[PDB]
Amino acid sequence: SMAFKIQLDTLGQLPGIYTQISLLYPVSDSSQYPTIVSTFEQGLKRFSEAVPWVAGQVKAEGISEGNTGTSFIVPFEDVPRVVVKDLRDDPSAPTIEGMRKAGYPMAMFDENIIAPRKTLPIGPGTGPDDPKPVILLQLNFIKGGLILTVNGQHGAMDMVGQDAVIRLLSKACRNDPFTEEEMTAMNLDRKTIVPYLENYTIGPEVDHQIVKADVAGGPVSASWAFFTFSPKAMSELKDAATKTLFVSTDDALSAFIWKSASRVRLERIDGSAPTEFCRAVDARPAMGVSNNYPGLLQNMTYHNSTIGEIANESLGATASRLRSDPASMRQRTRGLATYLHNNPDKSNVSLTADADPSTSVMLSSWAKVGLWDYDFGLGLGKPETVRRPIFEPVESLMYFMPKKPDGEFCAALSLRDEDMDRLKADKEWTKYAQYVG
Repeated sequence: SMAFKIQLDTLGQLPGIYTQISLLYPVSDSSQYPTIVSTFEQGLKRFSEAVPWVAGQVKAEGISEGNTGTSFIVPFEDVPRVVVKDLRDDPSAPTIEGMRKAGYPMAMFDENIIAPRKTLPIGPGTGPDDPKPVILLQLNFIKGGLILTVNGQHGAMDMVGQDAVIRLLSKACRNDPFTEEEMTAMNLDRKTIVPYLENYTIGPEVDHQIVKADVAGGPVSASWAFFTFSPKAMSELKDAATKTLFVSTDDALSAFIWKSASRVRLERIDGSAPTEFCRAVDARPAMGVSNNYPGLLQNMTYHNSTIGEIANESLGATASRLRSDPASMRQRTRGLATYLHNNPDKSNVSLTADADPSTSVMLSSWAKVGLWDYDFGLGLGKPETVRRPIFEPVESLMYFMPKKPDGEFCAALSLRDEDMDRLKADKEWTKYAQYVG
């Protein structure tokens, strides 16, 4: 019977995480839950029947002397596992009115309560001896609602690929047809999807991506929070960035956050302190790969300055730095992939190798993913919110949520307490950013 051994993307071969994401739906009557679950399970069965590997697990082998191993997607169970957790009567769990009143804070999406597995390899069931399923799902019944949480194994998928998988799952559940293009994209070979450079040694393409003990990157009192930017805030931020330079929405918001973080950081470090902005970029367009490719095809761009310069320059000035193709993206990602491919030990490569947590910003925007459209044939409507679960603070790590269809953005920011406290009290920050927590 059906079997598979799909080598991870070379970019996914960093001995590294589950990416979690949660979708909240209102549920009018508890009479609905049995059909919610069975609709969901039928869709998962259909999807697994269509694309067997989504039900597999990631397994490393080839681990030897100075070889950090190679991971493959290999069989695990018949369908991907859904956990059904009933939290309607759990006094420590969120409720739909609590969510609504608090504006859907990250703290109400506690990974230990609403996720099937932690983000980080921490605690029980995160050993090497433990299976690493490609995908894990959880349906959380809450008072008046449903939280669906999807965990994706990060070596197997970046968020663009995860979005692609979730999207196909939703189609599956809602009896949509699959296109041939989707089935093709879902079955592209991964180990060759980035053409390698011939006779590569080491070049500017892997700047900022090789770990060195004497350079910080790759702990102290900190927290996570969401901040909301209303459609009005966003429109005005774009206006502010244009007046002082075109840049993209993403661009403007990223510059704003770098500046504000730098500004508050002036209070505890000197303006001469270097600062690096690290920005995730989907490499599929530059590679000529489908949006429906489910793997890990992503890089970062790196923008270097000082705390004082970023804080004090204009918004347009900072946004121009972030301006910051395809040629550069293709060349850099090929060099990165080739560098990894030429090295049996991949343990010294990181997309944030030199990003000092004290002064860096490490941003991954999920603003373009399509999660706000997925109903999974549940009869509940579209997600009332789309939020990343809270986990351990990771200083200077940041995400933009998928843009809400009314234009509201949400930034998930993790900062040391000193910085977080000052940001929340900062006049220029709070002009645009509403603390949610």
